[PDB]
Amino acid sequence: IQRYVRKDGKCNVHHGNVRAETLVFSTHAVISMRDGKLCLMFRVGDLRNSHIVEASIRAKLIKSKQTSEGEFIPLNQTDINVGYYTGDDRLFLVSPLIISHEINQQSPFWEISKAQLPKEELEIVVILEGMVEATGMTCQARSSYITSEILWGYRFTPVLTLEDGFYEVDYNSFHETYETSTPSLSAKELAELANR
Amino acid sequence: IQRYVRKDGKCNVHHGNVRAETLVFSTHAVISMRDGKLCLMFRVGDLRNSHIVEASIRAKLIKSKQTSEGEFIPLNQTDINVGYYTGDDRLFLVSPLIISHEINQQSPFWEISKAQLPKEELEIVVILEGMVEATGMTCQARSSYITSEILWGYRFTPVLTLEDGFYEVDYNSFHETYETSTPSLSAKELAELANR
Amino acid sequence: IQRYVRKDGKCNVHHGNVRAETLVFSTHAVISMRDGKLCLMFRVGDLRNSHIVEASIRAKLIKSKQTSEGEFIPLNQTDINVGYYTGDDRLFLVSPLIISHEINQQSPFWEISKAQLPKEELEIVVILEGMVEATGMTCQARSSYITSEILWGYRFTPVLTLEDGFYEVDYNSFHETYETSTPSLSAKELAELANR
Amino acid sequence: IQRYVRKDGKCNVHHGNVRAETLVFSTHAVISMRDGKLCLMFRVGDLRNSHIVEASIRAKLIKSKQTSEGEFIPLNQTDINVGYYTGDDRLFLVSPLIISHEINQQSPFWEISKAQLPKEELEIVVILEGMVEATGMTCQARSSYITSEILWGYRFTPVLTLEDGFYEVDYNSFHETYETSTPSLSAKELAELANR
Ligand SMILES: [Mg+2]
Repeated sequence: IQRYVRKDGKCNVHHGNVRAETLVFSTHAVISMRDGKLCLMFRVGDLRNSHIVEASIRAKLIKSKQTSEGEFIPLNQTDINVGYYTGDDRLFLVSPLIISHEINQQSPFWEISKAQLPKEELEIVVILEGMVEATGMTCQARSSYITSEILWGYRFTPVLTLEDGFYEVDYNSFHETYETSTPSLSAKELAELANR
Repeated sequence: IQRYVRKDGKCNVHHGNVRAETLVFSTHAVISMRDGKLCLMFRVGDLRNSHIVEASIRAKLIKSKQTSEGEFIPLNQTDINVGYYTGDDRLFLVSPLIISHEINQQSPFWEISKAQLPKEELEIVVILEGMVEATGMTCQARSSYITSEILWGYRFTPVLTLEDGFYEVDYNSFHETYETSTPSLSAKELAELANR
Repeated sequence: IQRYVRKDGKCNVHHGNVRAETLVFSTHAVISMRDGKLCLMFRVGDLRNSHIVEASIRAKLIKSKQTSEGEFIPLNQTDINVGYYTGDDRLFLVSPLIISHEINQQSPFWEISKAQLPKEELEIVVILEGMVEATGMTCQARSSYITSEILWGYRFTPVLTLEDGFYEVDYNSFHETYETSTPSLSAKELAELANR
Repeated sequence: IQRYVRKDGKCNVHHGNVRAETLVFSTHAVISMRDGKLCLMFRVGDLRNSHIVEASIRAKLIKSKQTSEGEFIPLNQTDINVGYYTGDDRLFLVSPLIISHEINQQSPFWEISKAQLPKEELEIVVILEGMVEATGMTCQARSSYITSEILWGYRFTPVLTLEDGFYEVDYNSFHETYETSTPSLSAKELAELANR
């Protein structure tokens, strides 16, 4: 067992680092199962040469909508749950993380099947905020996934290995994903199938 | 489908922007139905030439009150729910947003009908906080709606259109509202009517 | 109806203000009923000549305790609820506010009667944080109430009046309290009495 | 009864203090019972010569995991509850505090017995954030506990005494722990045993 973090709070990541450069999100999001739940996931990278303090991730679904009364809200925003209720949206971001949105009854993907996904006109905006530890300054980084950038039935390739007491990141694999056996039903349909 | 936000996090809003100027709230609030719920709504504008980081909206009802014991609290404040429990009060404010307060059993408007509204001596204070992305500094903008500035049975005119790959804002329409068919009952009365 | 706050966000408080000076808490806390609930209350003042942005109030009970297993924690701290769950701990602090802690089943005062109060060895630490609007800087102000500084059966004298379109504060009354008819039972005892 | 904190907000701790130096976490975490609950605890120290404003504690369990579907997440992070839901993670850090994680059904230690603990490949990362009151700057301090640094059946030795109106800290005892009678069952097993 080789420490991620030393008792003195130094991280055993990126040997020879010195902990302006910009934060990377994965080009694609993926949907697939984790412990029996359908989840939407995307990857967020760290800053090789600074800690980000009070780092937090949020995500908005951007989607035009009509209310039952006929009000048309172009580009309507709604907050997509990525750990808000348990503090898991507060990141310890010292190597890349896969951020997971569990597609449950409160999720806007609840009723979206694999066939249905491509027909949807929607966009996920991902927003990381924090304080660059050196800089002193609050920062925000953003990205976006439209429908065609969400891969149904895929997982992220892992980036992290241990070399000589220090965890290292294959940034070559950062955006890489692979196919895995995944149902094609919506989360709602899965839940209904499961409940008889 | 034309992106709101580019993979690199630049927003496709206000072509030729450069992302001190001051934030605008709509002159009026409106009350009307959205998906079968009575909602109080107001509009908050963006800053044409800076992002606001960690932007959040709150609202206080200011209303003198007497407790059942006879204590008189002049200008008593109470927090009006505008997305606190789901993180929807954390704004991605890159074009104007309609902020919605659903008038449910916990709302101070729960028992206020259309006829009753004008007889009420109350004020809504709206408070946007965040960090101007350039400036570096925390900012706060405020406004206020007294009873006569709340329009029962109205919606906001939409401001947003797509022109040549870029979303544009008709600021001429920012404060504009229009009439829509709306019950005159209080939310409480609506709920009671609905439950038989 | 004279506005607390103008559409442009200027506050109608302290005519001739210019919105380092220090924040005042009331010398005493009081306990008495509000709408059928026993509440512990204290007063927090505003800064005559700056807004405080992202202002928030918290309070800790400081009290030595022994666990059932016999562990002695000197000066053990626990968080006293002053609006955390509804966002009412986020203050719009432009004139003095009475901050209220409702003494319910989760409160550390739940079982404390009027006779019992003076026998208790406890201290309430009150902590206001925020950003002074000019200064630029985060600030914290603190105070403290020991047992003998908590007045059972009292309310705060009101400080606020309207003079010529502007709300004014009688700072002479800031610390002043008055006696009101109040049961001497603990909140727990009151609840039990009420439930038969 | 000698005040922890004076009415003017000065703390009666470290006589002759002047309220860069670095924050200390205890070398070890301990597990033992508090009021009938198994708790994981660690100690966090204060800064002798500055207040920390808006101080907050969080903790991540770092543990490689395989999902039921066979996805391997190396160094998977999950947030360990240390007061998030009651605001008790917001510290009034003016002398050392023992931070407590109650091992309940939602805890990742729920099923970990005393014999099982040493066989686990896990790490707890503890993260204190806040604003150094003078400095002006946001700070973060970190540390870490691997399995062998968690002492099952132990409590922290108390550090705090009153000398001449001022609370003083025996920093010699800061890391010191002592053995106490503690069941060897997992929290889950304890709960099951208790429920018949
Ligand atoms: Mg901040």
